[PDB]
This record gives sequence, C-alpha cells and structure tokens, in this order.
Amino acid sequence: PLGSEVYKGDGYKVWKLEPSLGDPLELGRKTKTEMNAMTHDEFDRMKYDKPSKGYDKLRVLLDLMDRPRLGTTVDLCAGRGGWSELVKDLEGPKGITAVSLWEEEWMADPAIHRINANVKHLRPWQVDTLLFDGGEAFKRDQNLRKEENFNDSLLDAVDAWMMQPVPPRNFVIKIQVPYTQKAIALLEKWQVKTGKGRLVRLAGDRLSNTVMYFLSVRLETQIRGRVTTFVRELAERRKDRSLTADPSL
Ligand SMILES: C[S@@+](CC[C@H](N)C(=O)[O-])C[C@H]1O[C@@H](n2cnc3c(N)ncnc32)[C@H](O)[C@@H]1O
Repeated sequence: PLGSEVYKGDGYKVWKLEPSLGDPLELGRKTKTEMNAMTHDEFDRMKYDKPSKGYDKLRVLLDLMDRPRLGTTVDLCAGRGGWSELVKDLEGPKGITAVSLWEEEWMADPAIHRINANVKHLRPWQVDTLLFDGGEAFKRDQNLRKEENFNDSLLDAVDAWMMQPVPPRNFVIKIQVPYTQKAIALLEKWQVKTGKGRLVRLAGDRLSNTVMYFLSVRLETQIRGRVTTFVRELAERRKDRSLTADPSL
C-alpha cells in the first residue's frame, strides 16, 4: 500500500521522459526548422489574479519539489515578478531579491527587494534557493545557432551560481534550449556538483517552445537521452496538432 506517496507522482504535472537513442542537437534543430516553416494556421493551431502566468507554473514546480522551505532566495530574470510574488505569498517578502532588466514593469509586491541589473554582470552569492527564468525564443528568420548561443550564454551566467562552494539547496532553472551540447553538459555538471537534479517538461506548456526546467529533486540522470525523447516526442506532437488530418474516413 504505497499510500500518500501516490500523490507525489508526476500525473498531470510533467511529461514522462525515459531516455532514448538519438542526437538531441540534430532533432532539436530539425523540429525548429520545421516550426519556422509552418504556415500561420499551422503555427497558431500548435501554439494553443497574479502578476503573471509564471506564478502558477512555479507553484506546479515547487509542488513537484515537495513544497520545500525556500529561505533566502534570488529570482534571476524576475521580469514582472510572478515567481517572486509566489515566494512572497509562501514565506513573506524579506528573503527575496529579484534581479531583472527593467525599462517589463514590476507587477508584484513592491516591498520585494529588486536589483535592476544584467544577470550576466552580477557576481553570484550564497543563497538557500536559486530561481532562474531567463531565456528567449528567437524569431523564425534567425539563424538557429543564434538562439542556441544566446541561451547558452545565459545558462553560463547561472553556472557561476551553481558552482560556488555552498550551492543552492533548492533550485528552479528554466532551460530554454535544452538540446545544445552546452546545456546538456552544464546540467550534468550541476548534477555532479549538487548530487541533485531532474530535468522536467511541464504538462500544458506551449508546443511552440522547447522549455524545460531543472529542479533540485532527487537525481535523475541520463539527461541527454531524456532530452532526445523530449525533442522527438515534441516534434511528433507538433506534426499532429499542425495537421489538418484529411478524411479519408
Ligand atoms: C520570461 S520573464 C520571467 C517571468 C517571471 N519569472 C514571472 O513569473 O513573471 C524573463 C525576464 O528576464 C529579463 N531578462 C532577459 N535577459 C536578461 C538578462 N541578461 N539579465 C537580466 N534580465 C534579463 C527579461 O526582461 C524578461 O522580463
């Protein structure tokens, strides 16, 4: 009788990702290329109070993490502040520092301490909890290596926060483009560094992006093959939601 433990299953929260064979970089570029070619109708079919929608997403992710106590928290790329606001509701505003580039308007509690800075600039420091929600999708006319390099360059800024002597006990790190060699290598290094970490895909996320999150739950390894499975499955779902199945029936 597994009892209450059943309630911490993945259920409707995240995709099931078992590892599979393949090159994730090549599959990711292939489905991105097909997404850039999609017609207006195809793309639209496939693409579908609180300070933002980030509030509920972080609530899902923290529930997966078994509702940990957060303590001193840095929210990197806080934007409008949905994540920071959820941390405020959970534990008060005193432990949060929001970091973002504003000029996005802050839509969360103004008692929350804010630093108007480029997260690539700040020297890291020691926190109980690290949140990172940076990441940008590029437009369909951009060379693919542009988007990959830009988001790799953001994750490299997170790398200094993860690799410090006392790493964050809790972390929630958005991975905009998880199939680059640098993202996969960074996640493996963070798993070795912390002894923790699982890369998840939220259920209900838009098929029009490849966002995953790295969470400080019990270790789940073979990240490369799980990204491979994620990208292949994402590609098939994009196929099906973009057609327009002809009957034929
Ligand atoms: C998608 S928002 C995150 C939303 C937020 N977590 C919420 O719940 O509302 C990411 C924000 O990071 C900011 N950003 C992008 N690059 C940045 C950088 N290099 N340094 C600091 N902020 C950055 C953008 O302005 C954007 O508003």
